[PDB]
Amino acid sequence: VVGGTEAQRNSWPSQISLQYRSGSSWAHTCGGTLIRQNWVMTAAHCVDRELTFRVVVGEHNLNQNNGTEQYVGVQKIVVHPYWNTDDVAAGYDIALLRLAQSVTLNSYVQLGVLPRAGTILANNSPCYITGWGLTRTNGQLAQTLQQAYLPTVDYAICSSSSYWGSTVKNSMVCAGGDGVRSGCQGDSGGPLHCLVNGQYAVHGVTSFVSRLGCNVTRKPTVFTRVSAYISWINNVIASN
Ligand SMILES: *C(=O)[C@@H](CC)[C@@H](CNS(=O)(=O)c1ccc([N+](=O)[O-])cc1)C(=O)O
Ligand SMILES: [Ca+2]
Repeated sequence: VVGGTEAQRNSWPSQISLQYRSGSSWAHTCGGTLIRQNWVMTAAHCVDRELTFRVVVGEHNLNQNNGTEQYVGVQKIVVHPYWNTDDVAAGYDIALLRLAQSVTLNSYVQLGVLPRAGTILANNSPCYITGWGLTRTNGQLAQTLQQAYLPTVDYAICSSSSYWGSTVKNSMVCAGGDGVRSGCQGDSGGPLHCLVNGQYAVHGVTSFVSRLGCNVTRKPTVFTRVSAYISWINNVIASN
């Protein structure tokens, strides 16, 4: 997250860290949202590489023991069947991870609330992106979980020529684009939390930023619109 602030430890209990085995250790690669005690929602592009993955729930500082983490392997990966790694702009950037063990819920570990199917937010709706992604374009991951206020940019504006044009689809949510705050590499897969009727709900799965940089004016961070995939998500969890 560029232009973020450190999140309080219990603000976003559904945020997870998706990591891959790196020799003797594990490295953060993407965020995710815990949606069942044994299921995580993340971006399909986060699991394009054939790596060994684990999920960390109750994480706050990637480089220190927080005394709250639970570590679980990934037992199954279900990517949306229409995902294509060479066309992120086509959409379908979503995947569900079945965990090897069910995690235990507490103030640091909770299920993310998902919007009702079809819900579309009005332009400029209040949302926060969270994650450990780079803190600057071409920078380094954050140590502590970061959050940034990114108001939505509706489809008509976001798909306009000076913003993202045809690259943005109605199955995506755009948020931010102020040139200061944004998602960045490593935030992909995590949640976009938006306040609707007094409750934060995960409306987006972080998907992409401009190739020009993370925080680019009129290139808001782009997320898979969760409310477009409620049936798909329920079908996968019921069939697995
Ligand atoms: C996500 O982090 C976005 C920026 C919000 C970037 C791409 N995702 S990534 O850099 O985390 C990533 C993760 C995993 C793979 N892979 O497994 O192939 C690839 C990229 C972005 O849009 O640059
Ligand atoms: Ca930690």
